[PDB]
Amino acid sequence: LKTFELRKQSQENLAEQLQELRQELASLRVQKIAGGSGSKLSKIKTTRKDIARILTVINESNRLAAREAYKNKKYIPLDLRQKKTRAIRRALTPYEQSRKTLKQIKKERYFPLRKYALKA
Amino acid sequence: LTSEQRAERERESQSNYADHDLWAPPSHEESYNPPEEYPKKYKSLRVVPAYSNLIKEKFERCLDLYLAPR
Amino acid sequence: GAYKYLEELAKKKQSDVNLFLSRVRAWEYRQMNVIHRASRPSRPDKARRLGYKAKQGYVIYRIRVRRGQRSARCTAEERVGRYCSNLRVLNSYWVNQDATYKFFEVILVDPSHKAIRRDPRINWIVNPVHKHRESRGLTSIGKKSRGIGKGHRFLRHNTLSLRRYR
Amino acid sequence: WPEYIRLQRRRKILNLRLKVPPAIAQFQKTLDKNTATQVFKLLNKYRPETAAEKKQRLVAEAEAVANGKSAQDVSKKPYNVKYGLNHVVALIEAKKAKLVLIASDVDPIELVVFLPALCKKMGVPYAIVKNKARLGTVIHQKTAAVLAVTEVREEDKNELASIVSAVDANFSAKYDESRRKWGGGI
Amino acid sequence: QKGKAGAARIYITRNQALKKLQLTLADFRRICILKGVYPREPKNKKKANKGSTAPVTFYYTKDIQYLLHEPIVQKFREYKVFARKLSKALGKGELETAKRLEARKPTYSLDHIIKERYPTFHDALKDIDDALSMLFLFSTMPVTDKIGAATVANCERLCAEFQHYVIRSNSLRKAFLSIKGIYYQAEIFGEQITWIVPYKFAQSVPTDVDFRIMHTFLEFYQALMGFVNFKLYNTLGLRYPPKIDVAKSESAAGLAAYELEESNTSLFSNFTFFLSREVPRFSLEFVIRAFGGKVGWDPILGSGSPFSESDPVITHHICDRPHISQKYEGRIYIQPQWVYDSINKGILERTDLYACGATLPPHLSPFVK
RNA sequence: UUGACCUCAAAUCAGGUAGGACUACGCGCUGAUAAGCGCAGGAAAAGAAAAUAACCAUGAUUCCCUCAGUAACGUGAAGCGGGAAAAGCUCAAAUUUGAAAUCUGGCAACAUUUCUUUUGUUGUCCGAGUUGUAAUUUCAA
RNA sequence: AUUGGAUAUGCCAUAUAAAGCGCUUUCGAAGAGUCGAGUUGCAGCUCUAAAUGGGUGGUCAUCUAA
RNA sequence: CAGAAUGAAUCAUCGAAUCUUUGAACGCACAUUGCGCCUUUGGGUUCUACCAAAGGCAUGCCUGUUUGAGUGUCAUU
Repeated sequence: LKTFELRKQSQENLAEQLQELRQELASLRVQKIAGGSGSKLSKIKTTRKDIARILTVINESNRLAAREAYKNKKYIPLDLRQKKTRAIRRALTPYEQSRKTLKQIKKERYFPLRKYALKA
Repeated sequence: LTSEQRAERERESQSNYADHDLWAPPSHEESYNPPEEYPKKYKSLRVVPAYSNLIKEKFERCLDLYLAPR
Repeated sequence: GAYKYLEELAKKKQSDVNLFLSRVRAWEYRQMNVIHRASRPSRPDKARRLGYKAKQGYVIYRIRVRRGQRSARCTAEERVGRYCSNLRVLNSYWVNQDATYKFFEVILVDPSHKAIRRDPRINWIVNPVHKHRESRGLTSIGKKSRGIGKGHRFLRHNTLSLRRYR
Repeated sequence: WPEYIRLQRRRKILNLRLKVPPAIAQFQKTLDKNTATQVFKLLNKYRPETAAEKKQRLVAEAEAVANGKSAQDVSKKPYNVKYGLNHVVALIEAKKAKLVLIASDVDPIELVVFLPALCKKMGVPYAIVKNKARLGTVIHQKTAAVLAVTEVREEDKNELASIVSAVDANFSAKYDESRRKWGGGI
Repeated sequence: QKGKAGAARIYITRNQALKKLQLTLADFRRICILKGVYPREPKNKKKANKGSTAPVTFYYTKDIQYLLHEPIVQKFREYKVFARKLSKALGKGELETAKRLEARKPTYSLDHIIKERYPTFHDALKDIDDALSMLFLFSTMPVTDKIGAATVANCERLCAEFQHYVIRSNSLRKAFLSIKGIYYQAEIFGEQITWIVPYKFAQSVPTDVDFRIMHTFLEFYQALMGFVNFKLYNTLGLRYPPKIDVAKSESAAGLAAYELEESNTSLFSNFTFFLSREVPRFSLEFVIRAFGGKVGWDPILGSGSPFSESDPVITHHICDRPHISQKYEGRIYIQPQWVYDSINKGILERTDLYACGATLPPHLSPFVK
């Protein structure tokens, strides 16, 4: 099913759409032990992928509603943090990286590396 | 907020008495001159004394709802 | 201040005052654990001089070592650094000894504490190159041990250098 | 007994059973109850301003400047007791302090062990009082180590010349041989 | 193996409820007055008490575990911290931080604890009798140590608001002057409610009622008195709380002080009655305002009286004193027994029956049938 | 009875943190350099002289060529010179004493993003800190 | 589309401030069971310093460790 | 090969998600097979019973919070 028009209906409407999509699949594996046509094994394929679309849809309507829940907050849970690299999450941030004393603040506003030239 | 503002923004507060809506046995014919039986009979309301047992009775009823079972 | 008087007093280590506190504190240090946390540095001047600022994130430990063959002070940096897996070692000095145990303390710094991380005089140790400095012989007594100094006192030939044109 | 209490009574007694050097011996003989209730009465005028209400006077100082007024031209030199170990060693070496107060329970005792010797040399009348925390309560602190009056106003100079005379006459005039002999070994 | 389920699972002891909540006796008794939990007896207590036979109080586990998520339990423990911060301030001589923290003394809110226990306002109207009676109870006694002096003003304001709103809506229907006092039976928003009020006498401390438990129970009743006033004034269009005239309060005008400004009920409406300084004119004016009658009083009875002693507009100048030397013409001196019967029978009772110097009849209970 | 303070505990308390894998190259440990143990990064170790020199002096460290298979005692340098690259500095020790000027944390607003996932500012309340957090200074001064 | 250091320009800033160098009738703090000697396999054990001092090199030169 | 045809693609890119049991492996023991505990919710016409689901329960250490203990140091007309 076209995934752009799955998001246009609320969460519970995806809810009752979920199981009979399974009850179709749950009934469709019974016909394999029964023995039938070969085009329903294509229907086996496209019912799992259609199961695997709504579950992608409903899960992204939970986490994206959680992100709007956790605005402005000092602490957010783990699953909504960055997953870059352990050595990247636990290293210095360019604020703290670019923090200086007061001594190196004075020594780089009266004496910075200027731009100059020469004459060959 | 400045020093006077340190004072007067404390004064509109601390007035909190239900500023928003939350909801979106009987007497036995006993009086001063009860003639059904002959407690006591009082001729005048000014001559009637103060029943001091009401403080112990109302507290017992209040304590019954929280400590006595039902 | 008081640190001038407390440096010259800490040198007269065998005199009557420095010996009485030696017997007393060696008693209390011995009934405590082999590694036990301090709350204040016993020598608040030597600790202050070796790097310890008295802010949150600076942790003083102290550990006895058996006498009698890695240098004892080096192992006090390692054994505390294996007991604290998060804290970064700065230094480790001598505070007491007896006939059977040398007592040291160690200065340890939390690299995750957002008070070390915001301070540009100790921010060099948040960097990941300083992971277990006491292991690599990279600290005050691990440098002296391995002859890393400046002076005539303290494979580069064993390979043949075969250039292109020769 | 718990694992730590049987240490907590024994380091109480090993300070008694051993030989205390005369430098440390004077740190248990201590200013009495009586004369240690007037020293803190004189000091309880000269407390440092509480850090919350120093700011309170600073917002009342910085609001009139934002209009054009001022008080820096008419601000008289402040007063309080002077505290901190490193600030009071320099207040004795400069002969500025007039009454040094030493706590009797500083945990590394070397922190204050040179002060009764420094106060004897620089001529600053001194006394050893109890309970470092008692000094800490004076200056809005958890544990203070030492205090010092260096300048009370003209109001309490006549009181201060009397209360020092109680400090020498009870601590310095007495306690003159127990500081000159070893202690402990009881 | 018994001792795992059955009665002993759902049923558990008083001490075990201290262990599973981590409170003490004075902490446990403190909270279950605001929140409604009463002991529940099993049908078989030996099996429920895991085989033992001691007399032991028992509790469902479905309420003692519903207690766990309540944030008010956090306020009590964060009231423990405060006094151990104030005593740290007071014990170190710092007077100013002792002043700066009592204004920000942490106070819980009584909003969400009245939400769940009384769902319906009509159900809240049904359980407004004992709370309003307690509001009318402590509003006339002297200041007690465990009782709140400021809450006494709240007890004075809430009962007057309950008196003014009922008088404005004419909600009072039955009234009896019993031996204890004046029991007022009203009906607001459908629910018929009866409230008993005693006479203003020189009371004394009983020295047996737990004022600590009373101050907690009064706080549970202080919210319902205001929340109903938040509802009744909104229902009647008045202000919640209504504007109170302090000058009329300093002159003891009663409901006239609390101005109800908009934000047989006519049994004695055609009877402008006045009063002397001989009876409880506070409830007499409330009975007159509920029955539509104009209430006058003497200056000694209280200021703000619309009708004076010399006013000829007194339809029935009732005097509790049998000797009325200043009984005016057209203002025949009657007794409160006739007015109480007038409030009982719902019609203009015979003033000649219970007159000043006449025999008062036997006053039966208005709630009786 | 009560209250501070010190020490020691307890908590599925709040927030964090440490193991383990690769190990060509790095740095240590003992070690017949091999093996074993430990520990990091894109490089690491080294580093701004308690260094050479005996000159008309050189000037942190690293690396290449040379010194040189030379001095010194089969092993075996280093100074000088020639290159590549060059960047310097930060604390402790002196009282801010006319004012702990310092900082973590909790809450609330304002932003902000490699990012609704990031990173901060401001207000406010504890707390840390006078057994010393900032400003100042590091001998070239 | 993310990002670099810059250029010009707009708004803010709070500067009652901070910094370079003359000039000094003034002061000038410097890291210890470490240095060091004895002695077993740079470590171990015994002992334990000083302020023109201490270190390494030819009375001098040169450096300022813990 | 059938397969549907008419956004096809075992396509490419890829920034949102899914990731079974184990494994540093972490509620306990083990090699399988189990044993549990706490909170919440739901269920089948009962939370007096029962089951299920969901969320948690390793250790050491750091910072802060709360609760304490100490014949540990003191003050309290």
